Amino acid sequence: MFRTAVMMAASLALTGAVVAHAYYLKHQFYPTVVYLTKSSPSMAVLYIQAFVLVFLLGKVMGKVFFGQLRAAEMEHLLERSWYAVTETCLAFTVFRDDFSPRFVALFTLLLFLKCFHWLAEDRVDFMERSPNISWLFHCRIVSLMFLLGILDFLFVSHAYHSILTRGASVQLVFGFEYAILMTMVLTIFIKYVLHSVDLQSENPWDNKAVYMLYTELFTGFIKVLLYMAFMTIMIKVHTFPLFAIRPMYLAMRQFKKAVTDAIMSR
Amino acid sequence: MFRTAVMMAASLALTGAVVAHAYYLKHQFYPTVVYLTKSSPSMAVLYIQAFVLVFLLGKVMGKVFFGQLRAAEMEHLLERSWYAVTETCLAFTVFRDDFSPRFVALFTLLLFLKCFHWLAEDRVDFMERSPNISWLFHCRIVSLMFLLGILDFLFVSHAYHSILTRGASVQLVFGFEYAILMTMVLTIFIKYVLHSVDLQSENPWDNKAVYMLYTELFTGFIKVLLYMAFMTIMIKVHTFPLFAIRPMYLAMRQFKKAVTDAIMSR
Amino acid sequence: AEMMYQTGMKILNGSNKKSQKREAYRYLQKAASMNHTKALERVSYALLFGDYLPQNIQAAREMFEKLTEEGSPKGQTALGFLYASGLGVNSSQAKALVYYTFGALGGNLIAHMVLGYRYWAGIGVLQSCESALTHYRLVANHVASDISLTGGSVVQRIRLPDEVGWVDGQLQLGSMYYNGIGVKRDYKQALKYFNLASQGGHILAFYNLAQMHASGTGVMRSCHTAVELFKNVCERGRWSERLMTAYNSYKDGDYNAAVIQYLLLAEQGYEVAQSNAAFILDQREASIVGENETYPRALLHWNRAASQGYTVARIKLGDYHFYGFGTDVDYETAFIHYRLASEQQHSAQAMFNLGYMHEKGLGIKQDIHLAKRFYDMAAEASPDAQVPVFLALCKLGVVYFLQYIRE
Amino acid sequence: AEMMYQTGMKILNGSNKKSQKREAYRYLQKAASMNHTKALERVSYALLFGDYLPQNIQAAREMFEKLTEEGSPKGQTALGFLYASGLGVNSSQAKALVYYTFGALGGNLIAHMVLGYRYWAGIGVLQSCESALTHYRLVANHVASDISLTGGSVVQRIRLPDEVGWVDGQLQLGSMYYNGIGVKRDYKQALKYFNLASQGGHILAFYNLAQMHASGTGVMRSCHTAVELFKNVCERGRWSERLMTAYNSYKDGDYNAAVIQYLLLAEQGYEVAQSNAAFILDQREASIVGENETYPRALLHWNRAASQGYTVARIKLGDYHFYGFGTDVDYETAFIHYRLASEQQHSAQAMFNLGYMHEKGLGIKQDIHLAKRFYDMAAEASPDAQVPVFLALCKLGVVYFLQYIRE
Amino acid sequence: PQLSDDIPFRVNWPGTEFSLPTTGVLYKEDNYVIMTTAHKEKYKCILPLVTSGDEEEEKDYKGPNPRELLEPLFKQSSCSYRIESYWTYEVCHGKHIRQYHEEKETGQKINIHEYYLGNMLSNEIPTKNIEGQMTPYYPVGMGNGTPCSLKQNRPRSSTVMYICHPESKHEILSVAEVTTCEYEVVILTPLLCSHPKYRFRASPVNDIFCQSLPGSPFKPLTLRQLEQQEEILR
Amino acid sequence: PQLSDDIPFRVNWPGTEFSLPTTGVLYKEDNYVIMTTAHKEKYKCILPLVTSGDEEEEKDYKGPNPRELLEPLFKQSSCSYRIESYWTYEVCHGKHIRQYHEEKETGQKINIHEYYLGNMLSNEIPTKNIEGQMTPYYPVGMGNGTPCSLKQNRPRSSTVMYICHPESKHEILSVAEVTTCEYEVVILTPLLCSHPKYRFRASPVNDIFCQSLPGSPFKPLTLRQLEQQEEILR
Ligand SMILES: *[C@@H]1O[C@H](CO)[C@@H](O[C@@H]2O[C@H](CO)[C@@H](O[C@H]3O[C@H](CO[C@H]4O[C@H](CO[C@H]5O[C@H](CO)[C@@H](O)[C@H](O)[C@@H]5O)[C@@H](O)[C@H](O[C@H]5O[C@H](CO)[C@@H](O)[C@H](O)[C@@H]5O)[C@@H]4O)[C@@H](O[C@H]4O[C@H](CO)[C@@H](O)[C@H](O)[C@@H]4O)[C@H](O)[C@@H]3O)[C@H](O)[C@H]2NC(C)=O)[C@H](O)[C@H]1NC(C)=O
Ligand SMILES: *[C@@H]1O[C@H](CO)[C@@H](O[C@@H]2O[C@H](CO)[C@@H](O[C@H]3O[C@H](CO[C@H]4O[C@H](CO[C@H]5O[C@H](CO)[C@@H](O)[C@H](O)[C@@H]5O)[C@@H](O)[C@H](O[C@H]5O[C@H](CO)[C@@H](O)[C@H](O)[C@@H]5O)[C@@H]4O)[C@@H](O[C@H]4O[C@H](CO)[C@@H](O)[C@H](O)[C@@H]4O)[C@H](O)[C@@H]3O)[C@H](O)[C@H]2NC(C)=O)[C@H](O)[C@H]1NC(C)=O
Ligand SMILES: *[C@@H]1O[C@H](CO)[C@@H](O)[C@H](O)[C@H]1NC(C)=O
Ligand SMILES: *[C@@H]1O[C@H](CO)[C@@H](O)[C@H](O)[C@H]1NC(C)=O
Ligand SMILES: *[C@@H]1O[C@H](CO)[C@@H](O)[C@H](O)[C@H]1NC(C)=O
Ligand SMILES: *[C@@H]1O[C@H](CO)[C@@H](O)[C@H](O)[C@H]1NC(C)=O
Repeated sequence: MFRTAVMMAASLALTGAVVAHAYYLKHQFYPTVVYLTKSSPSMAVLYIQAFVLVFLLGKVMGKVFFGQLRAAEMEHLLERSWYAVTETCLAFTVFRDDFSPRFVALFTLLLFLKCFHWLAEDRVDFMERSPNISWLFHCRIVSLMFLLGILDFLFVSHAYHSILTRGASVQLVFGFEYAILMTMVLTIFIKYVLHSVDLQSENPWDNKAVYMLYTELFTGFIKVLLYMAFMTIMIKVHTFPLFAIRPMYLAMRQFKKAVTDAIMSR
Repeated sequence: MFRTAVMMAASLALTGAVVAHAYYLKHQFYPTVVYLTKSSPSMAVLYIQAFVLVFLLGKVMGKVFFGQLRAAEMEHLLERSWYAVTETCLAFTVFRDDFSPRFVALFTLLLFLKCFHWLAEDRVDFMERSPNISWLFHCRIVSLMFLLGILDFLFVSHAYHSILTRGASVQLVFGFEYAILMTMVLTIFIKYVLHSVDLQSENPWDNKAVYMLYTELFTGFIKVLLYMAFMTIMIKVHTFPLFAIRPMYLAMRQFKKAVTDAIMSR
Repeated sequence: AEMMYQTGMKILNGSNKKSQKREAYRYLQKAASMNHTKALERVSYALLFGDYLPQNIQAAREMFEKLTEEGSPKGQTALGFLYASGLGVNSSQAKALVYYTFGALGGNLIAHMVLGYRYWAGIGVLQSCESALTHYRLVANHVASDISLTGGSVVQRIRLPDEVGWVDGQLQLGSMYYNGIGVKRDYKQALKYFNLASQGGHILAFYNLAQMHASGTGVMRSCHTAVELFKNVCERGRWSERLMTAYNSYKDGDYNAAVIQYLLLAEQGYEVAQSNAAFILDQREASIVGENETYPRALLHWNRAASQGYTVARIKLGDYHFYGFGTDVDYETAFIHYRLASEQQHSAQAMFNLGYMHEKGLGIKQDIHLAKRFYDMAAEASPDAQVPVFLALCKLGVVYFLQYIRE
Repeated sequence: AEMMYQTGMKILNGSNKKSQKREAYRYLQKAASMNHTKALERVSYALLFGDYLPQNIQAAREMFEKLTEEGSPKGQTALGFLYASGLGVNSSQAKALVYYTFGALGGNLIAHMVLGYRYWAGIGVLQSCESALTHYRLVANHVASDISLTGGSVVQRIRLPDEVGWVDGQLQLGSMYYNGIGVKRDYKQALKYFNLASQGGHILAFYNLAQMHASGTGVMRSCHTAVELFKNVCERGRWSERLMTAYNSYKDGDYNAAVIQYLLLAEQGYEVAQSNAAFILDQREASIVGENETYPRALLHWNRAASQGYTVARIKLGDYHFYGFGTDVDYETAFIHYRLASEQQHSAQAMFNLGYMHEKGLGIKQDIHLAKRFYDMAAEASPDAQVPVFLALCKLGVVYFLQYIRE
Repeated sequence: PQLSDDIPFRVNWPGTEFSLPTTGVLYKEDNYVIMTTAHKEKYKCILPLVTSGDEEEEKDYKGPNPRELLEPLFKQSSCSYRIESYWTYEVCHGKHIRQYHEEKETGQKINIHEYYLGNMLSNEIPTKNIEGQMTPYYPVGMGNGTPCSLKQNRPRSSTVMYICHPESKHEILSVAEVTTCEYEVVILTPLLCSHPKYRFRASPVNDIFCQSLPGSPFKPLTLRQLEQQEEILR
Repeated sequence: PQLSDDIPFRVNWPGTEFSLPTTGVLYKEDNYVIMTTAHKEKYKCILPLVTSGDEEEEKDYKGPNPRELLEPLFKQSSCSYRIESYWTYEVCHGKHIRQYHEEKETGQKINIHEYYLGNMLSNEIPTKNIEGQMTPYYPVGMGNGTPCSLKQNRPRSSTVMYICHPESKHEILSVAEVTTCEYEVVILTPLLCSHPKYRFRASPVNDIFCQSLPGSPFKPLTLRQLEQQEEILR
């Protein structure tokens, strides 16, 4: 906790030194904020204070939604997150959208929501093998089920009206990625539905595994269809992705590990 | 082996179809080749054929330089290569160097050499704990050592004379990455020197571990120095990298795992 | 009869619709049956031209004859075009000129441009700039007059072998400098002020320097600049719109009306309309001409398009002598047309195929190290020759290495 | 004496080196001791001006007096500048005009531009366009003669508060249209052809329309266009190079010679040299002027720079009445100069500070929903107002929400 | 230096035998300058004390009250309007203020968004800062316009501002609001410029007389050739 | 149609009583056309058979051998040179061919890269080509130039190509090489155009004769005139 407060104070000391540098140069309100916007190091430190602010909001959101990290998903976020930091960074620069401090702020909103879906997956994965789960865990995770799926429904609705009214822009890849995230909250629901009927009965159910393998087959078919339609569009309009082939190979492998295993079983 | 030949034939069929489509359009040599270079799908299929060719050359080079993959480094190659192709893609696209079919080839040459250094990493890591090793393994791996070190020395020389003569371009980052790969072949030399003086004596040596830790500290210091100079250069010239902060965190962690462990030990 | 022609011109000038234009000509076609000598010349130029009346070449030849026997300038002009192009009728250059002369005599302007162009490029007659001065003038007086009234209707120049205020006042100031408005006339310095007005693109200035180089005022009267300055004025008449009537026929799939509406302007002496009227005959899309008179007629219009300074028409005159298109195969003759597009126009391809005739010993004696120069020269001339020289130079060194092994 | 002045002008016109220019003036400064009446006027304008001789204002005042008693136009002009600017001497506008009139009488051209500018903007005298026509006319004749000889030496216009052929022949054609060269004169249509020549940027055309709007030819003679057309001709004399002598003093760290070499051109009636001569006095870098006469003198040159149409000089006249710079604090007076830069010049900042006086109830009565309009209007006017309105509108709604809770 | 660009000056040449006026601006015998022209001509040009104080202009007015001057403007019903970027203000003097803007539909319809800002069913003249200057005005305040939603359905009010201009043709300098849905209109008219307390205020001119020293005539030898030169040019 | 842009034509007006010539080009009585002008003038224009065959021009030449014409060019020592993009070829007729390029150093030195391509220490005239067409030439072939590294220190050789031009001033059309370090030079001269077998070849002109029908004059009512109209600008 000491190193966390040190990191916050060592970032806020730079922001209070950048702001006090501009206010001495341009002694008013309006030419100061304009000067921060055009200057590169002045907007850089204001970016750093923004990321520390969204870091600490994530840590307090993780603390209220999960009681304690198991230190086995703590690594598992770190590789995925890196995965996610780089491909948003590559999608931001390939599209020639130019560095704007309201679409960078949108991209870390996608990454912040993407990290919370992944944390829900690993928590519901150990909900399979947790024989001692309180009612606080059950309510606090279905709250995470609702709050996410409504949020991606809202941003899909915001994006597919943006792709019609405005035209072809970067708002297409936002709503498509949230549509994949909409399938992602869809996956963890059915997995929570089948594992809630598991705990209420003091006997194993063989059809639960059959429904779980069928459900993973389902959405995996939905996932590759979303990625394949995502391929066919941006070759036609704008330019080659050069990204999003990262989770696609995992999406075919998700389809490979589900369809072929069910074919070998059934 | 059947699927590899199937993939090669299915790529060459598309390449021959594209070449025949161009030759039917522009019935000569020169307008056919110019039409292939200007067309997007034609150059795309030629890129696919080139990638399949370099894949098969990499497979035969791995077959001739390593007897058999342990099937535990094949994964390590798969994640680290994804990392790497995405870092090279993002570095290629941020720099606004434009899509040229003689710098993409250089980038895949860099990625190919990086993959071979990682394979040398894991092979000498098992050579640390291999009690039955023939002289063929020793000779082939020291041939790999030389060839790699001479190649990065040559490319570092080429890139520093380029950065002196021409001016600030992507050859600077090419030379710096090859300098990091030079530090990598340096690490494995010292590690192979110590693990070779280990095997020739039928008794363990306590000073070998101390020398290994000191060498790791050494080269970790060299690596973080190179990454910091790399930073302090490209904030100054051109633009923020937005890449190469990946292996840097692993480079400082390489420094952390060496310096702090030696401080706790000594 | 005469009442029918008024309805057609009213709907033509009043309606730009394609159906209304064809509906207007229905009375005009019916008035042609009444032998109104003004009525046929607007439907004779549709019966054989297309994109108006349906195309029927034989249906226009016999009614052109009565236009000739009447003595119509618009019938004497076009009947010479039939025998010059061999169009529906056996080709004969001998009396092709006879019909064009009487059309030029009759007051037609097309028969003066063609007769002037034939005297200028030396086609069918002796190249005489004096005779090419006389016929090219009469057109320039009759086109600069209307352009001052119509505003100079600009038309785009479309070449199929490639794809498929501030200065207005300077003309009057330069006119006063040569003539003298309140000052003594000075022909030594009024030339530079008048010649700079033509660099802006206006073609009124193109006329005024032609007369300057004609009578010898200011600069000595040279033949080469006398008619070349005249010619670009004549290439922007009300017949300059005829590219769009021909080019729309090419895009509408009527390829046989883009080879007749282009062969007239090829006869009129263009280079946009002499490559394109040969490019269509290059790919055998035309059907009026036979399958055996398709390449020699496309050789004629590739030859005229090259001598007027076109890069592709000099490479593509090398190809027709390289493979044997319309001529017995001549590697020596094809050799020259490839280097004439190399030293003169610096066409990037034209030194690559210079290498092939150097590398493989065609036409001249083989020399391996001479061929290396022109492949290397190709990469310097263009950015697109970097690739197809590199796969040519690698093949070049393989032969040099394999020959050295056998020794 | 006279032999010393020849050596200085030879090295000045022969060597452009800074040391050689100072070495040339060593004989000129020595010749000033011999009271050669041509020698002092080239070192008077260095002793008080700088970037030549070392700057010493008190060393130039007393030897300007003997230039006045001799009756020199170059001494009568500059001694008026001393009392107009209060420079080293107590300020007095009463006889600042008296010295300028005799300099204007004496044949000096600087004393005619300033007297003309004072009659034009109504500074020190009554605004009379008739008197401003007469004095601005004499400068224009004496500068239009030299540009045709010198070729029009263009000088860049640098504002410190922002950082720190084809038409030549149209002038002679438009001159012949009004006068009549072989045609009847028509003043109704020669106006449009002559006025279009000035849009190219050449100032010879700027002269000729000024006389056109003066005598009433073509268009009725209006005062506003009579001298404004005249003024831009006069702002491009051989004194237009004097920004560079002043601007180089600012970049060389000699800030007290960029406030004297700029205050003359501020007196001469510029706007590039009236903001910059006030921006330097804004930040108190000048040292000749006292610390208590630094803001009222910078208020005077911000006031003249605003009435000549500058956006920043109308915002920065709001600031000086907003905080209380050089004036007792007036929120009502500062209010007007902020809106006058909003409706007129559409300055993006000038409606943001309109919101602050609307939101916080300064000057006028407070209204929360009126302030919302101008913050919203700020974001429409510029791309850079998107940020500092958003943090202003969020603060705006916090007060509206917190007040509603207390109710 | 303090607001010094509002003080007028004028040089005169009254000659040798001249007596400075004792009424108007004050004078002193010390603040004289000895002058010299280019052709060696000596002048002694005196200057007044730059005070121009008080308002002792003998302000008398037996004419009508300022109410009576705008009555012929009211009965003639000739009233103007002003354009803006979007809106259009039509003040009608003595009837109403009308603010409206036409919405031109695609081909057939024209829609009007109209509002009503008013309708006609003290020893010191007040002054308002007009571009920072001092102009006394006539206020005509009036209300009962259309209801305003922000003031909870209260009718709008407006004050008519009258300032005089000689070349005016009944136009508007600007329309402005001191508060929400209550607007201020300024009107140019030529009627009030005859009123001494309502006319455009001009500062008194301080006169620079200057006396001709012996050896120099009544006017300088480099002066009279110039005012005749512009007289020819006119 | 086959190479038809090389056959010259000429229309003549010999009139009513004219007999077609039996020497030159062949004629027929069937290939006549009946003509009509704009003002109704009738003409009968006969045309010849387009053969222009053989070379029966009675080729006789008792003059000097082609060797003797270039001797005055050799002794006068007036010889030219040609520029290119990089190189500069200086053929000297009767001495040498010299190829060189100056390297201008930065201020003081000029470096010369020079080479030597030669030095002066049959019933059918051969024909090369020249821009596609045809021209018989005089070849003058030499060797003993500077050694060539590609041919293992063999001296270069060069042939001098002579073709005639009336307005020539001893310039070069182009310099070309048939093989490495052996070069070909073409030279324009006016001397060989007097030689019947070496002159510039022009095809014989086929004459088109127009017989005037009765009711129409010797030349059309628009001919003569219009011709002389420009005769103004002659
Ligand atoms: C080039 O020219 C273009 C046009 O000439 C410029 O384009 C802009 O076009 C938009 C159109 O979308 C205009 O926006 C608004 O237009 C109408 C009208 O709304 C205006 O009027 C509102 C009236 O409210 C006040 O009315 C009285 C005024 O006397 C007051 O007494 C009263 O109390 C009340 O306050 C006004 O409110 C509004 O201004 C702002 O209002 C609020 C807060 O006041 C702000 O938050 C807003 O941002 C707004 O800007 C407008 O000035 C409007 O339609 C109205 O009427 C329809 C009727 O059916 C309703 O359905 C609808 O909901 C709305 O109520 C539009 O919806 C839109 O809001 C804009 O004014 C134009 N801009 C300019 C500068 O003219 C373009 O800018 C020009 N290009 C440039 C300058 O570069
Ligand atoms: C704008 O104008 C510019 C100049 O006007 C153009 O710039 C180019 O500039 C470069 C300079 O770097 C020139 O390149 C070469 O220049 C010299 C000279 O080499 C030329 O001559 C060589 C001679 O070899 C032949 O000589 C005889 C000729 O009669 C033959 O008989 C003999 O057998 C032999 O074949 C010639 O070989 C060379 O051509 C090519 O040669 C080989 C194979 O033949 C190719 O692979 C090469 O690619 C080469 O192009 C040249 O034409 C050269 O210096 C030489 O001499 C120094 C002396 O110290 C040596 O040290 C050095 O090693 C070399 O031997 C240069 O090194 C360079 O190679 C080039 O010619 C210019 N280009 C043109 C078109 O003029 C610029 O192109 C213009 N811009 C345009 C057109 O857009
Ligand atoms: C054209 O000439 C050929 C050969 O003389 C002949 O066979 C043919 O019938 C002629 N056609 C016409 C239409 O005259
Ligand atoms: C040429 O014309 C004949 C008609 O006599 C036709 O049959 C033939 O197909 C044409 N083409 C060739 C190549 O002979
Ligand atoms: C300027 O005037 C002030 C006040 O009248 C006086 O104190 C000062 O001495 C004067 N200075 C000069 C140089 O005349
Ligand atoms: C004004 O002038 C006086 C000199 O009398 C000086 O002492 C003072 O510092 C100046 N400034 C102020 C603010 O009084």
